[PDB]
Amino acid sequence: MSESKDQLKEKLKADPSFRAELKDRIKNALLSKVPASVPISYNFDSYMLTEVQPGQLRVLEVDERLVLPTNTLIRLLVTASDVLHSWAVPALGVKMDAVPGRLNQVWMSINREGVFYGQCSELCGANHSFMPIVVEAISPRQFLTEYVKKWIS
Amino acid sequence: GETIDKYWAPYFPKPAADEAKKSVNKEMVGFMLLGPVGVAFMLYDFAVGLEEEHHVTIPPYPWMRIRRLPGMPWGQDGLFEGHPRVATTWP
Amino acid sequence: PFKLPLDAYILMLPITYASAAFVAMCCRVPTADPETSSIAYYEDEQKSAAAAQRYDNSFKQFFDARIRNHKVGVFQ
Amino acid sequence: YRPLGDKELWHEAWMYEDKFGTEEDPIIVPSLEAERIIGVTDPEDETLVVWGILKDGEPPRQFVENGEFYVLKHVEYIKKVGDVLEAIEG
Amino acid sequence: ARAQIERWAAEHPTAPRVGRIFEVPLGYVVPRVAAGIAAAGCLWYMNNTFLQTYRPESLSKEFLEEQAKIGEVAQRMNAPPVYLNPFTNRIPGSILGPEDAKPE
Amino acid sequence: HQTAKEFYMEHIGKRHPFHVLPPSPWPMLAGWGTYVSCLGMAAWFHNMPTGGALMAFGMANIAWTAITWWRDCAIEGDMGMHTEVVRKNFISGMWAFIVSEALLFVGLLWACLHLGMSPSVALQMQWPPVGIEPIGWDKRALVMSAVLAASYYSANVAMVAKDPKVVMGALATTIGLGAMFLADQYLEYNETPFTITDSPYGTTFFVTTGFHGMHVLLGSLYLTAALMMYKRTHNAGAALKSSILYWHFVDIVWIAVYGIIYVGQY
Amino acid sequence: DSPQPWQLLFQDTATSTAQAMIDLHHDIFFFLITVVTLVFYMMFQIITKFHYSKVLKPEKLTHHTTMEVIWTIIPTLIVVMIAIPSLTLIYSLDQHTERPGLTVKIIGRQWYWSYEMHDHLQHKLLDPDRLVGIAEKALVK
Amino acid sequence: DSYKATDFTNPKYNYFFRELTARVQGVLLTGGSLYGTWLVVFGEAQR
Amino acid sequence: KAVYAPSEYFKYGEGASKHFGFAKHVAIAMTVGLGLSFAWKTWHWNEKRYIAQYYADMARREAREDAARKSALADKYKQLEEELLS
Amino acid sequence: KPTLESLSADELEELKNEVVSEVVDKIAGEDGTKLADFLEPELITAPYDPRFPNRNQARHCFVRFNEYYKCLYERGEEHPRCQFYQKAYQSLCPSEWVESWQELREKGLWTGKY
Amino acid sequence: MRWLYSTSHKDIGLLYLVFAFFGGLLGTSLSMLIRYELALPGRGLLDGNGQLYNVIITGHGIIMLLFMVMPALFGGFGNWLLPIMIGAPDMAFPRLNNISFWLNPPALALLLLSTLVEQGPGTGWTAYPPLSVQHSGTSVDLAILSLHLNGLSSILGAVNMLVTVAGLRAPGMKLLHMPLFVWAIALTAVLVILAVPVLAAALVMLLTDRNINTAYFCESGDLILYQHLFWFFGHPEVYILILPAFGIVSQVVSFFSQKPVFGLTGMICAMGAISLLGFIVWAHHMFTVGLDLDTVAYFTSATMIIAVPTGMKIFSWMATIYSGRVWFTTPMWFAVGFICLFTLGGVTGVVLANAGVDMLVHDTYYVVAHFHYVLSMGAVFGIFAGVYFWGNLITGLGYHEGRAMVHFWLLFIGVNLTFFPQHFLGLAGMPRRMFDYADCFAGWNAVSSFGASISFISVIVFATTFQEAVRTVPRTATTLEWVLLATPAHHALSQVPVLRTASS
Amino acid sequence: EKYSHEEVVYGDGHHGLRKGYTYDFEHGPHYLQPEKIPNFWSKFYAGTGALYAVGLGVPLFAVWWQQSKLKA
Ligand code: HEA
Ligand code: HEA
Ligand SMILES: [Cu+2]
Ligand SMILES: [Mg+2]
Repeated sequence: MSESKDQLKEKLKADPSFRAELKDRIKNALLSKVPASVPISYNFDSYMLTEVQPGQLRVLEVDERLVLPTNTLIRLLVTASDVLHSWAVPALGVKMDAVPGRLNQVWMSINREGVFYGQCSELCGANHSFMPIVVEAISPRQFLTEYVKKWIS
Repeated sequence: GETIDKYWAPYFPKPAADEAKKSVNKEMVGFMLLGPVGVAFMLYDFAVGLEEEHHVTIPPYPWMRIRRLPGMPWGQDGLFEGHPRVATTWP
Repeated sequence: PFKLPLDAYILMLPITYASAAFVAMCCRVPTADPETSSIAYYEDEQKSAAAAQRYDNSFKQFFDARIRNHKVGVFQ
Repeated sequence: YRPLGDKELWHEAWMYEDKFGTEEDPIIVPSLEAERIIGVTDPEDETLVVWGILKDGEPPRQFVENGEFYVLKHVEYIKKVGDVLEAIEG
Repeated sequence: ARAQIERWAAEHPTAPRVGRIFEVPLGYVVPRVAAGIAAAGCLWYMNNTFLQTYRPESLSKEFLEEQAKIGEVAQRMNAPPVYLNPFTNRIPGSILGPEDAKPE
Repeated sequence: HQTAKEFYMEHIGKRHPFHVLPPSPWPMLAGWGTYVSCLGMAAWFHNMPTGGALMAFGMANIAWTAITWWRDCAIEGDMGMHTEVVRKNFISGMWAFIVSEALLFVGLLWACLHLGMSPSVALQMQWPPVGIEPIGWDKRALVMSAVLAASYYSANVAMVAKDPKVVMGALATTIGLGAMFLADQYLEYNETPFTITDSPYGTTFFVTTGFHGMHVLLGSLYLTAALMMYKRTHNAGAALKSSILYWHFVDIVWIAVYGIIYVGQY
Repeated sequence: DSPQPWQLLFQDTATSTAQAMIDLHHDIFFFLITVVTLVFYMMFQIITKFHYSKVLKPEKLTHHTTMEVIWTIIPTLIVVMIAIPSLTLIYSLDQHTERPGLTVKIIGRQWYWSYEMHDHLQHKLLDPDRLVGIAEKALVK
Repeated sequence: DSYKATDFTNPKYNYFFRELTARVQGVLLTGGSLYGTWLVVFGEAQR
Repeated sequence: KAVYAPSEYFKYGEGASKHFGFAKHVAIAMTVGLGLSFAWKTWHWNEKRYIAQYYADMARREAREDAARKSALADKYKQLEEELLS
Repeated sequence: KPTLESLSADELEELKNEVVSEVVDKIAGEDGTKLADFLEPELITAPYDPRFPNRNQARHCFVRFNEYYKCLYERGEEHPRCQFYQKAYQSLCPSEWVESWQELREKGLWTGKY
Repeated sequence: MRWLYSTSHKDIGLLYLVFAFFGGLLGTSLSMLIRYELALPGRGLLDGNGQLYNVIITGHGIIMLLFMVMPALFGGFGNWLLPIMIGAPDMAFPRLNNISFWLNPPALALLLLSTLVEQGPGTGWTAYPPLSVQHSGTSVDLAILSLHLNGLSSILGAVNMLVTVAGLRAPGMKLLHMPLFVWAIALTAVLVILAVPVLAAALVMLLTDRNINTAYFCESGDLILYQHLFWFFGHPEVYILILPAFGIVSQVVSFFSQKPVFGLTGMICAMGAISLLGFIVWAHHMFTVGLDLDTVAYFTSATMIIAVPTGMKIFSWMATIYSGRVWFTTPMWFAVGFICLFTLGGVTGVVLANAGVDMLVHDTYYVVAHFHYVLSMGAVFGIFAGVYFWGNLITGLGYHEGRAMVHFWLLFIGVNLTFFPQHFLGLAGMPRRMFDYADCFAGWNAVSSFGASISFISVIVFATTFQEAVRTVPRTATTLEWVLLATPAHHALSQVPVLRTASS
Repeated sequence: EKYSHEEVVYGDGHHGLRKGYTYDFEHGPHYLQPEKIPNFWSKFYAGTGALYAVGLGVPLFAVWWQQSKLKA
């Protein structure tokens, strides 16, 4: 009734095997308090800014950057929809062509935070000069605790 | 009678009658090895031509009947195509 | 025609090396992973993974011990 | 005359003569005109070619150093050696 | 080898043989190449001055002075700002940005 | 004119065995015919009205210019302007043209080998694509291979024969065998259950077999033109030898075409 | 990060791969400087010392087997000395020997880039055995 | 005595093949070239 | 009296290459090229030393925030310890 | 009263569950909104398949997309390996490719068996 | 009638030289619009049109590649100088030589007409799909048909050249006594015959993709296949344009040094090794398209081998000048400049061969600076070296030496100040084929646009160098065109010369 | 005559100055005699100027033509 509860506590005091088993039961019950897995997803476009302000760079500036954590192995799958393009960021040493039908992968590990600028490196038409690339590099804890919460529905 | 060919002919001798017939029969052996049988099967093929039919309609897959530009330079259907297979009104 | 001089055989050693490497690279492509005309090649996961790792490791395994030691430059 | 084996029958020999032209005995070059271009190699180097021009009615002339001497002679026919004189086989 | 040299020197009599490396004197060459360079500079200046249909607002002196106030600093939408190109401008590794420095 | 032959013998013919031509109008006309036919072809691609007629007009002009050029060459052969070394140079030029056509076909079959070996996700990685019923090797294509091998051997007969009747009959047999290779390729092009617009398989099949059929037609016409020069004077010279060389080249090309497309299903 | 005015060499780097590329470039430039210096100095000296005002008549020198073999064999050693680090750099581009932390699907259009992601975020109790022992001593008394 | 009426290389056919064609073709190429240039430069593509 | 070809070349060694000193000039060129190349490589090595010092000082900074993070976590553990013991 | 010397295994198991739950609801919460300081986040992406060693990964995308529907046909709808296949192809395949493949499947233009 | 119906090789070669000069003028005009749009940040004279800028760079690249250097070196100096140099009375096929020339004005006309149709062919000179396929209209078809006609022209010319060298040599003259220009032209013909039909097949596939709705390079095709075929053509193409320059530089340097060429067999073997290696290295243009690392590995290792034969050729030229009696004239300065400045164009090619470094500088101005060193200063200097060398023989006109030196110094200064700053732009990451750039790239762009105007001025000054000639009589030479009168007769070598081997 | 095969083969046996030439290019010592065209240096500079004009003005006309179609 309640002494059997106290007798179970006394058996916790006495038997090390029962103590370890109930410790494992506590561990199993605490894992049932952990929130379940949630999906992080987005789909946004990046356009060049027509008019810049001081502190920004002309031609190279976009409206929506790409946010990537540092010290983390990132898989980048580069592709295209209509013609050929090329994703080039000279700071990161990445330049891979975007081919309609292919899915070219890059493995990349960023050592420091910063802002990295790039442009398209394959002739794609009239506005080949106006498709810039900006990558925003932050710490992994900021990316995992603050940025990904912006994409949770 | 005084052409350039006849003028230079004694300085270009031909490299040396029944040997020609021997060579002709040697090549004619390989000719009749495949000659009459190929012609016979092709004459058989010319009479078994546009008589059989296929009614195997094909669904409009993305790789079938590519129309990046509308139509063809000579019309709607392809050239040499009298019996179009890809299906229209795909149920 | 003429007698090849002593330079041209010192030329012909890396030229023969390059021609042999070109022939080998041409030959080993239809014995690789993505050159399969079926979706049923990948339903056998053991053989597919073994063949693809064999294609990975060849000519790379001669470089792993210097990849691990950052031998990526003439000087250090 | 040099051995006419492996020589084309229309190469007009005098070029295939068995003589070294000296000052007191030059090699007589036949020609259809008053001047003609001929080519002489270096006696010490097969790879080097000197082209010279011989003129009708001139002294013997040497083109390369330590080479043959030459005198041009205007003729109406040049013996097309290979069927002209080895068909004679005199 | 000498006779073709002497023949080419007779068919080209304006080429001098005086015993110097630059056979044509520099008093002839330098003024004319200077005049050609001057004409090229005039064409370049004419292109710069009269052949522009849009001058960017990021090159005006107000933009330039307001940019020189800021320096080589990039903003972030998720973090404090950061100094751009830290190796060539010799920022030490302890300092990441302007605002995170907070000078002593 | 009567001293033109005398001047030629005095200055060119008696001095070297090579052939020096008088001035000719056909290269310029052939070049501007190519200009007109290229304009017509570009207009016919995009369905511009009276564009196909312009392309046909330019092609007809190129054909007429080439026919008159070749008639002039045949006339120059019949008047004994070509020595033996000139005919050897003719065969050398035919060998160079054969090498160029060979690399054209190498580039064409490179596409078949590339596209057939590794199908893409756009095809749902299946070669040949679903719906496409490929043409088999155990049928009319084997009859074509037999007929073209017989044409190879019959053209080989006329190269070595010395009886003129044997040469004429062998050439006529080779030409008639070549015409049966094309009249049956037309039946393949009519019975085939796919189009040049249906998948890269249909694309590569039709383009490569069409280029081969065009070369077969050119070789058959060249063998026909070499026979009529022999039907007149019982001598053809370089016209017989070069046409036989071109025909053997076409035969060798069919081996690669059959063994890559029909057997390898590429 | 971003380019600068009057810049000569590469930009600054944020990965070890790009710094390896730049170091390989500077290692190649080490050999190129010596090659260009030797060519330019020897050309200048040959030009000045063999002008016709210095030379009465030239010398016959068509071949020299030793020097031909020397300038054939020295650049081949330079080629193979360059090639092995470049081959090592090419093969080190795949770095899948870790756990990947992120997928980014970059799509190139006319005329804007498009960025995608679809991952899953899950949480894990940081060092639970200390909390397990805390619960153990909370339940034992 | 070595040419017939059927012969393609008959010298009685030399004027028609080598002189009349060199002017008829020479003006037809011009009249086709100008029309083709106008058709390409000032034409509207329907495909 | 015939037309003689003139002496057109010296033999290699007794003309105007006896005073050239080919090996000396090659040694001078290689010395100058190696000196310039070693100056360039010294500059590159100095830059790499600066990059290594930068990343070392960055790691020295980065160790400090995460020590004070786990110290704060241990302080929260010491609070929750007496939360279940009071 | 049933003591520990007289209780069975199932009643003892229920008592263990009650003893654990009544205190861990105080520690972590009934839902778990108190562990946020002791929780470590981690992002899950599709793993490296050794079957696909090249840089072009469109075949990896296509194979995972087909394996999901094979898992759905064979091992029910909610088997964990089926969600492994789903979260592996969603981590790799661009969404335009995916929606094209479902509209092909809806049209009847899919060459797969299942 | 003389210049429309010609069968002589000397007239057809001169027609090639004039047509190449016209193509150089057109390309120089198209190159000033590029450097005048690129002088300042923002929008220049093109009014912010990017399609027009793409059309301009496409037309400029195609014209300067195919219609300037190729007809000048291969069709120009080759047709004029080959039968004289070997002793042939004519070409082997004299009417084929005329249709070789007469297919070039229709090709240039179609290329210039493509600019005025629709919005033009803005694709680049490589014409990569699906950008070439997406273009509505007719202009891209005209540009590709221009490419077909030019390719057929080059194939027919190579056929004539190869039958001429093989079968019409002078008696007694083997393939050992030909000068190095003949060897260069013969190896160039071999490369043309082997490489151009691959381009013809690739462009036929492009036409069928554009117009016939086929599936060569499309959704269901393979877009890397076009780059494979195109660069398998295109890398032998750049050695086609550079081997006659090697031959010309050998002839010029040998002449004015009073010495034969050092290491003749080594020179021929180096040219042959360059010719053979040019067919197996082609995917060094495709490092960033997503090829497997073994392919990249091989093409990196194989591309660096081409440095050794070129280094032997350069050191052999320097040994040819060594221990001579050298007289520095205007063609001599165009060959010393070739040797000193082609080295700067090849050392950056070594850097571009290494694929790790090429990940940073692909499609930047480092590439542009490299290939304007090897073309504007290797091939153009070779063209201009032979104009001041053989010009009085070919045209009959002399030249003023002072104005030619003025022209040389202007060109030399204007090209070392146009493309030397383009190295620093490419190392800092400025992309190719762009007209609006970032604000920090302004200084080197201004310097490069300053150099282009000096180049244009040197183009203008070249027209003023011609003058009347003085004609003399020849006795002896080392090559067969320097015993002829200037100009030679319509049938030069009235008697076929023979080479007599002495008793030795 | 005038259409014989000998006319096709050996050409037409013309001797001397062709129509408006001042020198025999076919059978004289030089195939190009530039000091014998009357007013040679005037026509030479006229042709050079026309060549420079066309080769430097065709691209500008193409720029003007495309930009005049957008400005409509
Ligand atoms: C033959 C090769 C060649 C030559 C000589 C040149 C010459 C010049 N080029 Fe370039 N260029 C290319 C080949 C060449 N180019 C190619 C292939 C492209 C790429 C196109 C594409 O991307 O699709 C390009 C593109 C290109 C760019 C890159 C633009 C971009 O990325 O968008 C630039 C930028 O500065 C440039 C400028 C110049 C300048 C200022 C010259 C100056 O040298 C000006 C020329 C001056 C000369 C003196 C040369 C003319 C020669 C003669 C007139 C001699 C003729 C004489 C006789 C026949 C007797 N051109
Ligand atoms: C004249 C034509 C010409 C010539 C001769 C060359 C010669 C070379 N080229 Fe280039 N190239 C082009 C024309 C040419 N190229 C063009 C037009 C492009 C751009 C195409 C486009 O996209 O539009 C291009 C681009 C190009 C690329 C592709 C880069 C890219 O587009 O991303 C590469 C990569 O390997 C390359 C390398 C080389 C090499 C190694 C040589 C070698 O042959 C050079 C060899 C010479 C030397 C190396 C110097 C001499 C050697 C010595 C003095 C000995 C010392 C040397 C050592 C010790 C190593 N060049
Ligand atoms: Cu290349
Ligand atoms: Mg590229």
